[PDB]
Amino acid sequence: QAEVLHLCRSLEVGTVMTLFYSKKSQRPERKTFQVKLETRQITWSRGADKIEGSIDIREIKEIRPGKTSRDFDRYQEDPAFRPDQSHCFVILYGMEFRLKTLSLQATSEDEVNMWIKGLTWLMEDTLQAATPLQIERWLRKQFYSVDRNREDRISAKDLKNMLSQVNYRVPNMRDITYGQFAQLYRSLMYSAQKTMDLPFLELCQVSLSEFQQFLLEYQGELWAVDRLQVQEFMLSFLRDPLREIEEPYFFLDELVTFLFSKENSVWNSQLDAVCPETMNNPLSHYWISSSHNTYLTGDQFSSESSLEAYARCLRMGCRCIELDCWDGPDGMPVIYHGHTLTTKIKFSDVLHTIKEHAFVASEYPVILSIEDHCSIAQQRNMAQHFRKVLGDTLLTKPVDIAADGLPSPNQLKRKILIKHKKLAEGSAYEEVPTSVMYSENDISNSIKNGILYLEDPVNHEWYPHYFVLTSSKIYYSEETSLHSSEKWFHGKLGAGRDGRHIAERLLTEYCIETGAPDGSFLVRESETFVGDYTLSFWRNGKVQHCRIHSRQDAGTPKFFLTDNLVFDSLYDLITHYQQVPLRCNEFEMRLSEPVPQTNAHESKEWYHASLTRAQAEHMLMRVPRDGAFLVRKRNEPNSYAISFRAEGKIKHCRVQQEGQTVMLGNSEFDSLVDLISYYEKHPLYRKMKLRYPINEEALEKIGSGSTFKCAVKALFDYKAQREDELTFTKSAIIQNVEKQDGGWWRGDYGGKKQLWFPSNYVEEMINPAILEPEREHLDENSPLGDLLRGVLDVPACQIAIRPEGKNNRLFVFSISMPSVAQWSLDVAADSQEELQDWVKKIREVAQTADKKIALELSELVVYCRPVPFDEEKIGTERACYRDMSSFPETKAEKYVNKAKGKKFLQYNRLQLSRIYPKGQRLDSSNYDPLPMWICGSQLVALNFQTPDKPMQMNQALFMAGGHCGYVLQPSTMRDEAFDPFDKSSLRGLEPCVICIEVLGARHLPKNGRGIVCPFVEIEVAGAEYDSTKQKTEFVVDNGLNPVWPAKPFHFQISNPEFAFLRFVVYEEDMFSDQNFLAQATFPVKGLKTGYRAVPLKNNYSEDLELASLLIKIDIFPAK
Ligand SMILES: O=P(O)(O)O[C@@H]1[C@H](O)[C@H](O)[C@@H](OP(=O)(O)O)[C@H](OP(=O)(O)O)[C@H]1O
Ligand SMILES: [Ca+2]
Ligand SMILES: [Ca+2]
Repeated sequence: QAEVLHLCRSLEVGTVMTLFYSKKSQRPERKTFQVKLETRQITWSRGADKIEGSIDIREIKEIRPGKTSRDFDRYQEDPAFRPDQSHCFVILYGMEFRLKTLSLQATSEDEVNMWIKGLTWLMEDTLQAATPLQIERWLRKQFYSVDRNREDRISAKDLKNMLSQVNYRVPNMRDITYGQFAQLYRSLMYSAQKTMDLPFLELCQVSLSEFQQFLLEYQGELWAVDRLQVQEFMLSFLRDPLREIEEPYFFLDELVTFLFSKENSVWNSQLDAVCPETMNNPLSHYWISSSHNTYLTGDQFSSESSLEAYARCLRMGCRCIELDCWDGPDGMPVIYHGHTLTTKIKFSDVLHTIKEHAFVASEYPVILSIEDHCSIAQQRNMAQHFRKVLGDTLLTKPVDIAADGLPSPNQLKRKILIKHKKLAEGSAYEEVPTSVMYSENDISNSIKNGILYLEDPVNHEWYPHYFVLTSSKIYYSEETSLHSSEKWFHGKLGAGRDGRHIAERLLTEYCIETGAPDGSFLVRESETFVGDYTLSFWRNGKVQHCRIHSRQDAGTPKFFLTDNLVFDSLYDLITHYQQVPLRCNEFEMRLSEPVPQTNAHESKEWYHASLTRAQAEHMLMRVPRDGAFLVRKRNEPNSYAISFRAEGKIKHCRVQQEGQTVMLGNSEFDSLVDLISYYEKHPLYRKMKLRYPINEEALEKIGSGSTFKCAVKALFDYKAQREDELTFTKSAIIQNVEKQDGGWWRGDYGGKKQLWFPSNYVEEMINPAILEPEREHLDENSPLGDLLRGVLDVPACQIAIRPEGKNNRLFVFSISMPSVAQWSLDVAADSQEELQDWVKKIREVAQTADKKIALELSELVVYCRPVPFDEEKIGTERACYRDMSSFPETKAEKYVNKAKGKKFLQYNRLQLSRIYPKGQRLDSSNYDPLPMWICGSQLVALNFQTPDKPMQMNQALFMAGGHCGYVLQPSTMRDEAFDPFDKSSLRGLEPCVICIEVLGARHLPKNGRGIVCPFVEIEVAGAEYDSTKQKTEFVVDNGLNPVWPAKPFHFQISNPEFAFLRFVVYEEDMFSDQNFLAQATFPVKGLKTGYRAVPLKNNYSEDLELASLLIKIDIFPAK
């Protein structure tokens, strides 16, 4: 305890260490680091002072000693950066699958040791800190993020902006210190929610006998019949040692804050411990947390394989992980997804990662699913490395030779098992006996896979697409992954008094609307003295003007106010008079705030001062890509619209300007220019960013880039003026046209070949390949899955290499189709060798019109022996509990339906089944695990890197047991009558009736710049007969503390042993779409009753800071 207070006190002082950026362009550099205790952040002051970096300690997942990091690996042979493991350590932090890393280089080995032990305690105390203290640190984090920390007092509009950044919009405007800021927060959170229906509930206070009456009458906490128990419960909440030495008391607002806190969670934390009693059934009786292609960080085709993903999965409590082993460059296999562009990591590194992390989250057994493409020698090296590195951790022999069933999880604690094909006794080949020429159309069975490039027909940039060639088709995806600068210089505003009036308007509106100081100013070009300038500044509610003289005399420039000092640049003049007063119109004034320009949009490619809705729509409908956009002024003042194309249709939204800001819905920006720049970087509508500014120039040049056998149409007659020129008549189609800049193209017409003609005497015929493909009847299950954009029928295509490339791409081929004149796609590869490979294989596809296993590795396979699935062995003496079978999603669906589900249940009570996603989910999306689980499948393998609903259900299921990774399947479903498609199979199992009312929410996260308009979807997920969804209405412009109207919900669950209660918070955005904000999913068996908090998670299932709902939940039958 004293050691902890000593430790924390030392790091708030600090330490200096070198930083290895997770960015390549950057070169390592040093800074000082410290732990602001009042907020629990790791801040790194750049140099002993200014604060330039920060990490929230609550996001730290691992503090790892050594140089084990990607950053470190980027400089491991550079001798300038070959540090020492003793001097290096790594913080892994974040709330997504791919954790962020802080890779640091210290000097002492007790320096690193204190930090590591400091953060370890800090991490644990921050995470379990009582909620009033977490709120208190959040309030400080918001505070130390504006002008406060300096003046120690923030403005009143700083508050408006900070509140909007935390999802709260005050109706209209209404300096403050932290104590007053925290007072305002607590008062706002309570006032905004005093309307919630709370029968139990002018800052009154609730006492001990009152809180005890609550816990008992409403919360069903029977322990609270002991008063001293509640006493501590209330003191475990407040955590103020003052006010403690008297009877505990809550204020009303502290009671409401309690109702929202993790201390009031709907989730019974008693189910967070392992129940060792439930860990004694055969392995086949457990749901086992399982990962598919564990090495991958992203999609299945081109993402990075990472050691870090193994560590993340095992630390999320995953127990069955997957290794895809291929022959490596040095006799040691590599791991990556075969036949793709995913990066390769080394088998040896993976094993050490697995060793280091397999039992941090759980003592329970780990299963390595080994997809093996290695030669016999590399299989031997694997077998040798498994045995050496894992030692007694590896399972090498059965637990019970006379058993008739798999061993229990308890019997396999701290064991790692190998799942791998096994030789028949005395054979050199697996007894493999399944004959299936139903070759799945996926990237495994394709002819060639790769990334190739396609010119965008609108901006003429090359973009990468995934290409897949099969034996008859090419599938391609959607695209993959001086003074004039100064704010105070406004240039020429007008040519006469119009410019003076514009300057007076700009300066006046700025000063009035912002309460700007005297001396606020702008500079413009002089309307009266050419080459000179005019300074305008605010003084006594009036605008003052003075001439700034300019002289190019004797070579160098000379700027000066009349009768005043001479300066070399306009910047120097202004910078000087912002520090000491000028004299102007007999007045003394120091320049202060620069007046910003407000109409920078007026010269942008996308801006149209005069344009109707109908004209904008006609313009954008000429553009065959989504993200075509323009901004138009509207007929009413201070009003604009964005017009943009999405899903082949045109949409519009109004942008209103209110003073020095602009608004789009509730999203506030500084200017139209800043607004558009924001939505070029972030999506505006669904996943659509603003990409192409549409004006006359852009429209003219659309689809103009073809090269292969191009035709053009003569617009006029042309008589050859030289012997190398073509002669032709109006409307003539000139063929095979070679296009070049400089005004002259080359083509065939009238018998003459490749003669020159004027470029602007023709229009280029349309290349239909530039148009969007019809995507409505496109194959849902191509090798590309949901990423598919287009299909080409190879026998109807022709291919030709362009030897000179095009558009700064050296390696280009052209696909055409003889029966569709002028249809052509130009396609670039990254290398001449890649180009040659694609061309030869495509052309070959067109001209068509029609495993040994090392004993040393085999010996390590004790259980989890893969055999072809034999439905007829189910229930007979021929079923071997050591044999297992794997099921690709689509095959598994054939067994988890009404017809075969009960027999799949029978199989799974004795033997393991592994389910994994279909090959076509190249995007690493996940299938629904519940229909697999409810038929007793144990190894339901999901892409852990993907933040979708299947992974949210996975982490929810394994919440029972605290993510130990094994959950005992309930006895009712290991009954032989249990049928997931027949609730009559359950017999008289008591059902469960849930009544819920969503009362309010706090600290909801944002989805962009606006303020969310949230609604809550409540779901029960189990068998089909139990599954249903309900939702609340959305509330307007509030994520910080919304409350919802009355809408009582009822759910009835016939099988509460396989049932999940799921809460999803959505926002209704301005386009009437519904966007995920947060979620919490629970097994129904762990639900408490009463007025309960619902602590909210992100889509990766990480705890959000403070975010929660308050519900009223009643469960029947009564406990
Ligand atoms: O890596 P991909 O492309 O997703 O390929 C499938 C997937 O990874 C499965 O997890 C794997 O299951 P099993 O090892 O459990 O069988 C299967 O192996 P298989 O070809 O040996 O059946 C692979 O085909
Ligand atoms: Ca695999
Ligand atoms: Ca990791």
